[PDB]
Amino acid sequence: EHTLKAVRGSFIDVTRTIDNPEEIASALRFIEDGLLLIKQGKVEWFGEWENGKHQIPDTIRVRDYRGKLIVPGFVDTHIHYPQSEMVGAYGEQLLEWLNKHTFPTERRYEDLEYAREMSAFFIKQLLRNGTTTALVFGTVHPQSVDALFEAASHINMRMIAGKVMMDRNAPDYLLDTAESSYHQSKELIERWHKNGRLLYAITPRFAPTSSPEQMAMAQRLKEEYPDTWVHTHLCENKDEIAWVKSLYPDHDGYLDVYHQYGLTGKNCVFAHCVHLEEKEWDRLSETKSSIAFCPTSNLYLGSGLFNLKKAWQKKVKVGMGTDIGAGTTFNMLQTLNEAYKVLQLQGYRLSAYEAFYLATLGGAKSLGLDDLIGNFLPGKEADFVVMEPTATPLQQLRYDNSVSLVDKLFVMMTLGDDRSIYRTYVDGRLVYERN
Amino acid sequence: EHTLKAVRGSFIDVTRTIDNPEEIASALRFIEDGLLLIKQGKVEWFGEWENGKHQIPDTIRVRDYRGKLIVPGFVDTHIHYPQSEMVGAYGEQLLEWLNKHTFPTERRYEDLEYAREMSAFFIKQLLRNGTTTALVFGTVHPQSVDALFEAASHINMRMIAGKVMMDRNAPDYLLDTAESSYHQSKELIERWHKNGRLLYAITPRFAPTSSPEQMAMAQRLKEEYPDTWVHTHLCENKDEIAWVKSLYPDHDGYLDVYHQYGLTGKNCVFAHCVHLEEKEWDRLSETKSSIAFCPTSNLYLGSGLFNLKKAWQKKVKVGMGTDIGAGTTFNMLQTLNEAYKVLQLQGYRLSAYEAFYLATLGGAKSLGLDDLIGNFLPGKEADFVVMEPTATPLQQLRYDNSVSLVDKLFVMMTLGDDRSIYRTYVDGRLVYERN
Ligand SMILES: [Zn+2]
Ligand SMILES: [Zn+2]
Repeated sequence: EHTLKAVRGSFIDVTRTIDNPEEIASALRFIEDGLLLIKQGKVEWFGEWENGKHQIPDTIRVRDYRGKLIVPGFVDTHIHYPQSEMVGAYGEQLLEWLNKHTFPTERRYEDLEYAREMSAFFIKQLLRNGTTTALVFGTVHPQSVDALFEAASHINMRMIAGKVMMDRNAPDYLLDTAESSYHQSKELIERWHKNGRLLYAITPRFAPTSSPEQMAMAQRLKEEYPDTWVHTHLCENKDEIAWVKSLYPDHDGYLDVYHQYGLTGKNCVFAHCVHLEEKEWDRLSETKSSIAFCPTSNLYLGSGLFNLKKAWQKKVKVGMGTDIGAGTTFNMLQTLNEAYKVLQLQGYRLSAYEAFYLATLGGAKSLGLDDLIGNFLPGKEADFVVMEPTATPLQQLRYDNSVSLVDKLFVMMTLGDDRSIYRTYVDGRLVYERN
Repeated sequence: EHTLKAVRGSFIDVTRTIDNPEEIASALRFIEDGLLLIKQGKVEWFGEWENGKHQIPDTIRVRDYRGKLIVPGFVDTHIHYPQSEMVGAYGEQLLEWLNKHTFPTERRYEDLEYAREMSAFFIKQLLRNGTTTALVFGTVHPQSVDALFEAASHINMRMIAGKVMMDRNAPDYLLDTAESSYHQSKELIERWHKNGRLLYAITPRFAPTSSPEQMAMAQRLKEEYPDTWVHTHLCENKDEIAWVKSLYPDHDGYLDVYHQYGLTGKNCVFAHCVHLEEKEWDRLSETKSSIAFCPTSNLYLGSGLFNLKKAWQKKVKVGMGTDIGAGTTFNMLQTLNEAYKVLQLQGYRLSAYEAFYLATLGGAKSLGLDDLIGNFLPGKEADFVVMEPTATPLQQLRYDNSVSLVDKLFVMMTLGDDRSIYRTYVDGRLVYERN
């Protein structure tokens, strides 16, 4: 409420949002001997230790993380809460993956005791990997979303989540109705939206599993609550696209289904977007919609390769998602490593600065939270990660041989996993410690 | 005379080599309550605990690894010893990667104290990841191959290694001559080939960096020592293939340069093989040559996707390699994870049985050592790894949630790292235990 916290160490952040990756080098900030002052869970002062140490009264001990690297909390823009335990070994693609693996897994989260246990486990996985803000697919059952929101509220986490809307083309145990989906999402909105740092997303799974009536209910919810988020899947798989064209033949493609139902615009986030024509690229760019780039699940399911270069050209906001469930890791560093491989296959060179930006401030911007999180600017919420770049013998050996900042970022990205995460602070408090 | 060791736990191995990945299930033996008796570094007896417990003498206590999974030691068919510390810039490709990072890194190994230190480090990395047999690229300098062989012989490891032969198209500090290369490789063969379990490989880096004179010297070495190995790189990158076509215009492509110099045949291993014509597939298959599949470096360098399906159709032996240096991990589980993604991109489903097979007995077969290692058949050399498939909370959850054995192998493949390696035995001796 009024007590100060002081953290010294080496910091990396990006001081402003940009519009081309070539700009990132001029917005990146690295302070080897830096100092972060925290009050009321927000950044109070940040800069060089020699310019700010006078502000620390003799009554306070500084959290001394010298030798570590302190970065803003990672931002995961697409992840499924009720899918941590999922294993899909039989090399299925998207639709068979949904019927064989996704739905039976999410069925176990109808139990509220199981949902309660797994919500704590899910949040701990996030913190364990340095993710402090995520845009989260929930369940179809509203009480499991209640459990997830309660677990996140325990630590005053900034999280966007919502109930999945799906009333057709899925097993009976995982279906709602248009009317029930409207009313349950409305109850969750009134209970959790802008409850502390929590935020609600109107979350239809995708167009195949929602009737026109349910799509209208999602449109109605967005009109009644214009400051909520929208979150859905878009053009992940070609068979999915053909299925959509078969189910909505009178619309001008896949994205046009969401557009006609008023589900495009700012803070509307579309996961995957692997197979877009120009109609849809330009629509996303004019409506200022966001994309959740999920390279790992794209690879595992053989969906394809996301065109990050065309996203930069079209001025579309892109953030990174793990798509846990189909993806296998909660870790943002490994996600960026897989993105690097995906882009190398397209001849696109992903710089370390660009990867770091997409992991932090770029993801926050894609979620419309860049005024709240993403760097160490005074006034930002104090979500950050203390990383140990020497946490593994090979990682330490390659870090001991890196002198430049790009070398350090590249080593962190290519060799990093959960062991690289030494401590995680959320709302200015230590909420995870690797020990 | 000699004494026994008893190892109890859960075991899995493949009991014979196959030629179609569909037969692997028929040859996969899983013993849930099993006993492995070791004498003189070899499998004395293997089978069900109740069928063999009577053979355990009163003088020895059994090593009880119940709750773990015991597998044959992993076989790494292409790895570069003097490259563990290499940190590369982002986005650069094979030939520029070679000239900017690979050669200056390998230059530091002229110092023999540094070579000794890194030889110990390299062996430690192999052991802690469960690799008990590797086909290893050495240096151009004979002293570093001496250091590597000394480290491997200290623990009586079975390792194939050799001095790099390269006399052109590289900085002067990393070049030999045809005559010096022949004589240095002959001295290393005379000192180390069949010294204990050690084996020598005639190792020209690739055709671009070897003159016709040096290629003739390598041919001569292979003719004088027909039981040595041959190990080189082949059709990794399209620019590399075009370079080879310039430097040997009178040969019918890349593989034919090696073939005309009599360097194809049994125990000849060609790394990468990403861009093969159908001529070259048939030539590899008729000469019974082997391929080292390295998915991680293929993806980092934008090389392409190895066609494992055509390798099975053409009946060419394939093993897995890390290309440590360009690759970022010593770990075979992660290597198979990357292979799974590469094959998903090609529409090929890599089975858990197939991945496990290529990691153990299939790899030994590609190296021509399947009569000595690769499973728990009586008489085989006792190189094995005790694995902890539940080594992290997420691994434990996904392993519990798996019902079939292929699901458990898949969990290990997608989530496993060095933390999965609990114990490593080489030559019937415990040589690594996780701290
Ligand atoms: Zn998803
Ligand atoms: Zn190599």
